[PDB]
Amino acid sequence: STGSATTTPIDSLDDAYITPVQIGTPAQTLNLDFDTGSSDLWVFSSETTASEVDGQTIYTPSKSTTAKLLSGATWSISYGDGSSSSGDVYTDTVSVGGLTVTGQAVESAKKVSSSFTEDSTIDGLLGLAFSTLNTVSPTQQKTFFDNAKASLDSPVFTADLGYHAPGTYNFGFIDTTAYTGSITYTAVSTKQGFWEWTSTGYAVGSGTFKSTSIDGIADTGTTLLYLPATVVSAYWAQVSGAKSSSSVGGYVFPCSATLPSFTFGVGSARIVIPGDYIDFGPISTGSSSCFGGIQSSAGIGINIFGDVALKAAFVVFNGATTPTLGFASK
Repeated sequence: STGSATTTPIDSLDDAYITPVQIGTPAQTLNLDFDTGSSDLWVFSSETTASEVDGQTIYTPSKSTTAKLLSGATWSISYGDGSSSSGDVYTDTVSVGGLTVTGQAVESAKKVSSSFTEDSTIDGLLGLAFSTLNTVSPTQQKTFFDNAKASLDSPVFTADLGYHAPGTYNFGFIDTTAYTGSITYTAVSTKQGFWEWTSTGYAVGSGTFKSTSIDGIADTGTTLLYLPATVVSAYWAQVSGAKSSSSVGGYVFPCSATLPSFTFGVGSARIVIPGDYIDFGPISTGSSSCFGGIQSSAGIGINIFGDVALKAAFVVFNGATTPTLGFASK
């Protein structure tokens, strides 16, 4: 089997992307944030504290003939950005782009933090990291991909995120028309539960590529590119007027600037992020100062190849017995 679904930016900055997901019988369609950096499929629901719901579409398990309550099970997650959510657990039929998993754990939120409430466009998350990170207790549950894997034509999914435009998540096949050149594959460590890999280096604009190992995670659920302070300083030093602002929370630059590209290595291959992808707009409405899309990972504890990096590539998440990642230009 296969599936194919369009993913759409939530706003004009590509802050996140939402993908329609069918849950239950009859289908209830919710728009979920596909997150390769976490492993819980959780939704706003009829159980979510009413005051914490503000415009989201909710899952109502009592209206689904296929919903089952997982007796006594609970879940609770905290994300790197400080957001959180928690609740109880159902299993139900879940379909993405024509691909159906029966008995998928659908984690129903009783509580969500303010950042989720405040974002009316995101009805929940669909985790695509390794199931070892799933937070269900007492017994951890499997991700949508882990459940679908054995049925897929090939044990893979691909992320093809757009810049200021829709893109595509495919399950079970590689669309050979969706990228230019060849896909370069690279090793993955699953030891921390992430799609963790080692980039072979970077370049800033037209500068000569520096060969150096950069360990990080491929994370569709993180907006920006977070890299070591050395690398990030080298990038912003090439932007007139750029500086790190502790009050703003990162590197800012004059909105009138022409940003250089940023290149990262995948083996001997190279992915070039155009300068425009690194512009995240005025720091506040009407400001001439803009927020940068490449920021330091110091204090995160891990480097994160988030949407800024991933949307410059066609990315293969290969869930074979020994997982790998593939990257192609597009």
